[PDB]
Amino acid sequence: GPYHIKYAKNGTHLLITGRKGHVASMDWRKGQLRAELFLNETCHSATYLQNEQYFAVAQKKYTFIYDHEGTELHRLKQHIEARHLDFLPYHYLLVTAGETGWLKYHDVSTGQLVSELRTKAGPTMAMAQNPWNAVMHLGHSNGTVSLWSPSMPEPLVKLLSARGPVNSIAIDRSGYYMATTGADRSMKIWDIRNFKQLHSVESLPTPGTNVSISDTGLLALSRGPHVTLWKDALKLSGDSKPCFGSMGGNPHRNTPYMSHLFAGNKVENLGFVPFEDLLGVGHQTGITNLIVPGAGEANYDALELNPFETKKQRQEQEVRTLLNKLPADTITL
Amino acid sequence: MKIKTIKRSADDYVPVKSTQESQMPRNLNPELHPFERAREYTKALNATK
Amino acid sequence: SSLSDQLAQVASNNATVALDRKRRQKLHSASLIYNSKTAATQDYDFIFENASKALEELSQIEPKFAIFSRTLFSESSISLDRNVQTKEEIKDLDNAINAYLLLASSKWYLAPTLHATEWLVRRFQIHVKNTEMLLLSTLNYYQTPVFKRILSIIKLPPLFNCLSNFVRSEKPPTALTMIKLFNDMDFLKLYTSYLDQCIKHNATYTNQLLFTTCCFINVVAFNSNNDEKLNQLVPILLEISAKLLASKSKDCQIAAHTILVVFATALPLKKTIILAAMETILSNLDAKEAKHSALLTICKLFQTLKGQGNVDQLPSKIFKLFDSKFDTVSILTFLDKEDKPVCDKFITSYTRSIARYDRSKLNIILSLLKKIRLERYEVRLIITDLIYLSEILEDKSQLVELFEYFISINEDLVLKCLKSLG
Amino acid sequence: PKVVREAKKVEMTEARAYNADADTAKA
Amino acid sequence: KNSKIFSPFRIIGNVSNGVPFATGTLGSTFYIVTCVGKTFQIYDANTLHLLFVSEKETPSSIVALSAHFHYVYAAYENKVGIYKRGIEEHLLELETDANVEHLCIFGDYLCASTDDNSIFIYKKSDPQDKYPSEFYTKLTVTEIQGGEIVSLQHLATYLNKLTVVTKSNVLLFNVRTGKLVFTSNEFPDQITTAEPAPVLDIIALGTVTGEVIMFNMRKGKRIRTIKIPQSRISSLSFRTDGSSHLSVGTSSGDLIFYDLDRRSRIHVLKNIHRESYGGVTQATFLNGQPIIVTSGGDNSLKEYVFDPSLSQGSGDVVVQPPRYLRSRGGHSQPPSYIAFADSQSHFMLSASKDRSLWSFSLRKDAQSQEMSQRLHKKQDGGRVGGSTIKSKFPEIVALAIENARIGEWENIITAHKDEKFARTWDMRNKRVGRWTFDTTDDGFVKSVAMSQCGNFGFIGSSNGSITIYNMQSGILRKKYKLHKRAVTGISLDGMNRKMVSCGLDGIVGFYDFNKSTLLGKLKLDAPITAMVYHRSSDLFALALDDLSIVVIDAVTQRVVRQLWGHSNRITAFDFSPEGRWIVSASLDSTIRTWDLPTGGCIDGIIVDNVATNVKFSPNGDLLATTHVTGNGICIWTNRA
Amino acid sequence: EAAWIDSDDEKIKVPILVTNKTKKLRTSYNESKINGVHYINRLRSQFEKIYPRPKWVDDESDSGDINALTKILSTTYNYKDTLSNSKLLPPKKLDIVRLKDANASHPSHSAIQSLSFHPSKPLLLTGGYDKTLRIYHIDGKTNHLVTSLHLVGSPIQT
RNA sequence: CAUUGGUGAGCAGCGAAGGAUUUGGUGGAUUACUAGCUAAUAGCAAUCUAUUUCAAAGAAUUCAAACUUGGGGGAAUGCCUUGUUGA
Repeated sequence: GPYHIKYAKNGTHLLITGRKGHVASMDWRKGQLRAELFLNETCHSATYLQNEQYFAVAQKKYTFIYDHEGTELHRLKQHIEARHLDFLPYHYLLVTAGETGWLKYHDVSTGQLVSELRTKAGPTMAMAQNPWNAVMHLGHSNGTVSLWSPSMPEPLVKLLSARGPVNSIAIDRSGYYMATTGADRSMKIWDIRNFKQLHSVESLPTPGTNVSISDTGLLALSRGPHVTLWKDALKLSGDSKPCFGSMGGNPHRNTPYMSHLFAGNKVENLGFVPFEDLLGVGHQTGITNLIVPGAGEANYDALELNPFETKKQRQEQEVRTLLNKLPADTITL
Repeated sequence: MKIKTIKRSADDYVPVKSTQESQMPRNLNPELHPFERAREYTKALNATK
Repeated sequence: SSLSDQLAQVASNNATVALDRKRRQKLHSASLIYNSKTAATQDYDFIFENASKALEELSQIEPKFAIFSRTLFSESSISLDRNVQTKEEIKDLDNAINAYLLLASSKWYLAPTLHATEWLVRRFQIHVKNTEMLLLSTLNYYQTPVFKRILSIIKLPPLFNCLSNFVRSEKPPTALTMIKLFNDMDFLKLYTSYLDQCIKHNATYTNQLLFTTCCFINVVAFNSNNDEKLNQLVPILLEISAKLLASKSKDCQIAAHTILVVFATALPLKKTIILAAMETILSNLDAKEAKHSALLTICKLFQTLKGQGNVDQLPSKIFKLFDSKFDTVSILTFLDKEDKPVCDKFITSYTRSIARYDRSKLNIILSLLKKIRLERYEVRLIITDLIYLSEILEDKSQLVELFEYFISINEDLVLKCLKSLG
Repeated sequence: PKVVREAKKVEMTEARAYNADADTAKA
Repeated sequence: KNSKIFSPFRIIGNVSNGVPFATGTLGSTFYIVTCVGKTFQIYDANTLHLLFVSEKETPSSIVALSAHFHYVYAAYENKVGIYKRGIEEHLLELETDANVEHLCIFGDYLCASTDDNSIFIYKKSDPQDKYPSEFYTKLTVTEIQGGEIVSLQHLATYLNKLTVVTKSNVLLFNVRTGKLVFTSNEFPDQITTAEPAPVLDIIALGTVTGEVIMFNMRKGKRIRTIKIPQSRISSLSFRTDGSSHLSVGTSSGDLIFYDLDRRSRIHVLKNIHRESYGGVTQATFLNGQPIIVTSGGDNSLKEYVFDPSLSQGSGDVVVQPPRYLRSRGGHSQPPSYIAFADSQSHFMLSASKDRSLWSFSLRKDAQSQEMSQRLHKKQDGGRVGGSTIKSKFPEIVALAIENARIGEWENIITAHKDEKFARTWDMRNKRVGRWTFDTTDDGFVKSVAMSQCGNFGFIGSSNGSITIYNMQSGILRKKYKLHKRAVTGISLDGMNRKMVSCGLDGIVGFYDFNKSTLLGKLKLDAPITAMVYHRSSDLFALALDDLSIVVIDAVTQRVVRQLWGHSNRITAFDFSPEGRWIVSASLDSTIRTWDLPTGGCIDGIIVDNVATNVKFSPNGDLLATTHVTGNGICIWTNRA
Repeated sequence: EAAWIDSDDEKIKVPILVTNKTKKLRTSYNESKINGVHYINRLRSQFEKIYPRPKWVDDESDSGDINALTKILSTTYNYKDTLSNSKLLPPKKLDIVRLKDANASHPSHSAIQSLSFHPSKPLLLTGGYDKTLRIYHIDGKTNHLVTSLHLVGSPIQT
C-alpha cells in the first residue's frame, strides 16, 4: 500500500496500483484476475485505455502500456516522472503530468505525441478532465487552476481557487461545476462555464486530500481517514453551501448526506463506480467499496457504454470508436 | 430508514435464451453523449472519404 | 491472503448473478431433463409450462403439493429473480424450497418429480444455492440415475467431498463410499439436523429409514476398533435414536431399535443409559411390529451388561411400565418359542422384580424358570431373594412350590444359599 | 478425499458494548 | 536487606499467579490484566504482548483486579490502588483492618467487599472525575441477611443497584440510598461463581456441585438449570458474537461449552489447565468475538477461537470445536537451574521441577519459548526404547552451555536426577539433541562441563570417573579416573591445556588435557560441593562443606583466598565478569558479595526466600537469581 | 410482574444532554431531563439494540416420559461403564503395563526353558541349560534374587 | 572374482498400550515489550455531528521554475527565442 484505484468507463473492471508496485487488473463482479504485476518499483497511478484490454502504469520515471494479460507493450520514454494519468475516450489521447510541470498528450491509436505543453508553474498537484469538452484542469503549488487544450501552447483559462497548493480537482459529468480543494483547508465550488465562484467552505477540520463528483451529482470529500458526502451541493443557491452541522436544525443549511470513517487508514483516492450506487475508496491496507444510495446513473445507454458488453460487441465497438476518433485540435472550451 | 439502490435484473439485460439478442437500453441524455458537433463532423468527413 | 484467494471468495458469492452471456450459458445449461445444448436454447415459459403439469400430477398423488402452486409454481414466479431480492425475502424463499425437497424426497422414482424440480433448478438455481438440502433428500437414491444427474450439475459442499470422484462418472457412487460420508462427525451432525426436520414434519418414509440405518450401523462397525471415536458417536446417534423413538411412526421406532442394539454390542454402556433406553423404548410403544422388535431389543441390551448389578431387579417405575406393555402372558409366549434369543439376564432381573414388587405373580416365576435355563449364579441370586421372602412374606403354596422346584433341580446349591443365609 | 479441515485466519472485529456509566444518577 | 550494588528490576517468566485476570477494552482493542504476586501485568489480547507492568510492588499480595478503560484497580490488604499505564494515580485506604476480597466498579461508584461481609462504597467527587475517590457510605451484610459474599456484580440498566451475591442467596443493594431492595430465595447448594448474562435482569450463578442457574432478578425466579455432576464451577462466560453459547470452566481443568438455544453441549476442552493448581480460574469470552481467553494457576494464559461452520446450511448445528489460537506461559514450579545463553543479556536458560526447560528472553517476553523434547531418529536404525505414553525428562540438576559452535551441532549438556546419562540440546533449533552421554561406570551424573571450543563435553559420575565425549559425533574419547567419590565440578581453561576437577573426597585434581597427565593433586579440609571457573583470570572458587569459599589459582595450584561468614550451606555462587567479585547465596537467607582483591565481604542482603541460584550476566549489567518460592526469575541491576 | 420495587428510581431525575453517549436516548429535541422510570426504559431499549434478545431467554424456561434418554445423556459426560467395578475384562482392549525385568538383577547365561510362580509366596523360578535354578522376589520395581542353585551336569528343561 | 548397480526372500541386533516417510493449515518468534479512534493541552470508546459557525492570521516581478534528453544528420507544418507589421 497505499492503493490507487481506477474503474473502467463502463464499471466492469477495476485497476489497482499499490505504491510499492503491486498492479492488478480484475473483473470485480465475477472475481476474475485479468492481470497482476509485481513490479519492484514505485507506482503512482494507473488508468485504463479505450477498454479493459490495455492499461497504463506511471512507474518511477516512465509510463508503461500493458496488455490484458499483463504483457508490456510500450515504454513511453517521452513521458518523464508522470504522477497523474487520464484518458480521453473519444479522442484516444493519454494525458500525463508530474514533477516536470509538462502536460503531454499521447495518441494511443497511432502512438505519436500529439503535443507537449509547458505549464511553467512547477510540479502539478492535481488533474481532472472535463468530460463535456475534454479540457484538462491542472492545479499548481501557487494555488491556481489552469485549463488546457492540446492545440494551444498557453492555458485557455487561469483560476485562482486557493491560497496554497490545490490538492485535488473534480468536475461533474455535465461539465458545468468544478470542486477544488487546497492545502489551506478550503473547498471551493466553481461554475466553469461562466467562471464564477459559487461556494467557499473556508475552514475544514483538516485539509481535504481528494474530491469526486458522481453522475447523480453527489460531492465526495476525503480528509485523511474521513469520507464525507453532500447532495445538491453543486447549485447556485446559497442554501446549497456544504456545512458539517445544522445549527439548531436550520432547514436551509446543507448537512452531510453520508459519512464514513476508516479508523486507522489515510484515504489515497476516491472513485465512484460508474453505473452502481457505490463509491470506491483506496487506502493504505487495500480497497473498500461504500454503498452510497443514489450515487450512480441508473439509466445508461448501451450505444456509448454497456456494462453487459460481450467480447464480440467489444471488438466491434473498438473499431467504430476508432473510425470516428475526434481530432485532437478539435478540443476547445 | 428508507433505503433504495440501483437494482438490475440480469434477465432483463442478459437474455435467458441463447438465440435471443441482448437488450439495448437507450437514454437520450445529452450528458451521456458529449461532442455532438465534433462527432457528426468526423462522420461527415469519413463519409466524404 | 493473496489477492487471488480474496477474489475467489468474491466469485463464489456472485456465482448465479449471470453478469454476461458466457455466465448465462453455464447457469442456464444445467438441467435434470435435458442435455446442455438443448437446455440453453429453452425459455422459462417452456420450462414453467411443463413443471406446472408435473405439479398437477404430483398433486393427484399427494394433495400437499398443491400448496406450492400458489407460491413456487405460480405464473408470477416466472419473473421472480433471487439476486434482486433482499435478505429477508431470500431466507423466506429458502424455507419454501426446503419444504418442497422434503415432500419430493419420497417420489423421486416417479417421473413427474424430475420435471417439477427442473423449474426450481432453472428458476431458483437450487443446485447452486440450496445444494446441501438437495443432496441430503436424494442421498438414498445414489444407485438411481437421477442421483448421477444431480452430481453432474452440482458443486459439492465441503462435507460432501468424497463424492467429488463420482461427479460426471459412468459408475454410480459405491455403497462403500457412503459409509465414508457418514463416518465424518461433522456430516453426522448435518444429517441429524436434516433427519430431525423430517421427524418434526412426519415426512419420513421406509426407504429413507433403511438407508439411514445401514449407514449408521456400518459407521459403528468401521469405528469398532477405535473406542475413543465410538465415545464421540454416542452423543450424536443415541440422540438420534431418542428422536426416532419419540416419533409415532412405527417404522421410525423399528429403526431406533436397530440402531440401539448395535451400539450396545459395539460399546458397553452404563446400566443407567440402558435403563433410560427402556424408558424411551416403552414410553411410545403402541405398534404391534414395534412391540415385537422392542422385546428383542430389551433382551439384547441386558445381555450386554457385564457389571455388578448385571441381573439386579428393575426399578419400580421401570417394572410397572414393562408389565403394562408386555403382560406376563406375552413373555411366556416369548420364552415358549424355541428360537428365543438369549435373554437369561433380563429374565433374572425380571424375576427378581416380581418378587420385590408383585407377590401375585410368584406362581408365574415357577413357569418362567422352567421355560428358560438360567445360569448358575443367576439361579443363586433368585434363590437368595426368595429366601428373604420366606422370612418376611407369609409362606404360600406357590412360594414353597418354588423352593421344591429348586430342590428337584440342583438340590445342593439350595443348601449353599441357605447355609450362607440362615 | 476426506473432508478438508483448514484453520482459517481470524482477525478481530469491533463490537459495541454497554457502558455502565449511564446507570449512576444523582438526586 | 538493601544492597549497595544491586537493586530489583523485575521478574521473568511469570504471566499469572492464579488470581482471576481482568479484561478491559480501549476502543475496539482488548487487553488482559493478570496478577503476578505483588505486581500485575497488562497484555494485548490481539498479540499477547506485554504492554505495562506495575511501577512498584504492592506491600501485600493482590487479591482482586478490575479494569475499566485506561484505569486499573488493584486491591491488596485493606487498600485499593488505582493505576493508569502501570503508574499509581490514587490509593484508596479503607478504615477497617478487614482485608478487601471483591471489587466492583460501575459508573461513579466503587464497591469493595471485605472478608467481614462489609461493603464500602466510594463515589466520584465530581461527575466528570476520572475515578472515584470520595467515601460515600458503608453497607454491611449480616448473617441473617445472607452468607459470606461470593462476588459483587452490577447488572445493566439498574440505577444505583449493586447485586451482592452470597453463598446462601443473592441480594440487591441500592448504593445511593444504602437499602436492601430485594432478597432472593435461598439456594440449596453453595454458590461459587456469578456472571451477568448479556440478556437483561439475568445473572448466571455457579454452585459447588456442578449446577449453573440463570437466575432472573426482575422476576426473582429461576429460568434454567444446567447440571455438571461431580464438578465444581470456577468461571462462567457468555458469547456475545450473536451465538447463544455459554462456557463453563471447572476446577478440574475442563472447559465446557453449551448451546443455550438448542439445549446441547457443543464441545468440552479437557485439561486445558492443571487441576493441581486450580484448573480454570478464569475463562472469559471477548466481547463480540468468538475468542475466549482462559487462565489458571499453572502460570499460563491461553486463547481459543471458534471457526466458522463448514456447512453452508445449518451452521448453527455444525459447530466447529474450539481451536487453540495462542498462549503465554512459564514454569509451573520454581526453576531449579538457570544460565545465561549468550554473551549479551538477550536469553536465559531455565529448568524447573516441572520437568520442562525454558529459554526466557529478557529483552522481550514474546521471544520466550520452550525447547522441544522431541527425539531425533537413531543413527544406527534401531528402535529407541521408551514408554509409548510420552513423559517429560526428569528434573535438571546441572547445565553447561557454550556458543563457539552454535548452529553447527549440540552446544548444551544437561544432567538429570537419578539418571545415568547426560542429554544434549541445541540452542539454535531450540530442541533436544541427538546424543546421550553415559558415565560408563554405573554412576549417576553429578557434573557437566564443556570446553570453550565447543567440541568436548565432560561428564562427572557419582562413582568418581570423568568421561569425555565429542559433541559433534557423541563418541566417547577419554576417561579420567582419579576421584573415588562423586565429582562435583569439572572445568577446562580457555586454552584447552589444563583441566581441573573436584569431588566429595576433598581432593582437587589438576590434569593436562592435551597430554592427559596428572599435573598435581591438592587436598582440602572438607568435601567440595560446587565449582565456578573464571577462564579469563584462571581462578576458580570451591564451595566447601565447612561453609567456606576457597579461591584457587590453576596456574600455581595454591589457595589464594579463603572466604568465611556464611552460617549455613552455600546453595550457589558466581564470578563477576571482570573476575573481581564473587556473589554467593546460602541457606541462611542471605546473598553476600565478596571482593577478591581484599578478600572481604563488601555487600550483604537478606532474602525472604532462600536463593537457590545466582548468575551474573556476562556484560555484568544484570544479576539473576531464583528462589525456593516463585515460578519466575528475579533480575537485579548492578549499580556498580 | 417485578418481585421488587425501588422508589428512588421514581424520584431520581437525570440530564441527558451532558454526555455524548446518553444523547441518543432523547425522544425529541426539546426534552433535556427525564425521570428515572423513563430513563431506565430508554436504557433497556438501547441495551437491546446492542445485545439482541435471544430465543432461550424468553420463550423457553424449565420452571413413562419419552425424553428420559435425552436427559441422561445431558447429565453424563462419560458413556462407557467403568471397568474397575466390573469383574469381566474387555474383549478387544487389554490394559497391560510393563514392569522391570525379573532377570535384570542377576542375568541368566542361557535360554529360560521354564518359568513358575510360587503358589502363595511372591517368588519366580527360572531354569535353563545353564543348569542353574534362580529364584527372584518379584515386586515389580526391584526384583532382587532370593537365591541360586547350580546343578552340575544337570540341564534344566523344566 | 568384483559390483560403493536394480529388484526381492529372510536372520542376528535394537525394541514399554506400534514404527518409518511425505504433506495442507494455523499459532509464536525471526530488531529491544510505554495500549484503540478522533477535528488531540481533551473527548470518544453506545460516540456527538441540533454550538462546528464566527473572529483572527494567511497572496515574493520567484510575475522564476524539465538540474530528468541514446548517437549522427534535418525539422515542411509545429513549439522556443529575437525582431517586425497593423490595431
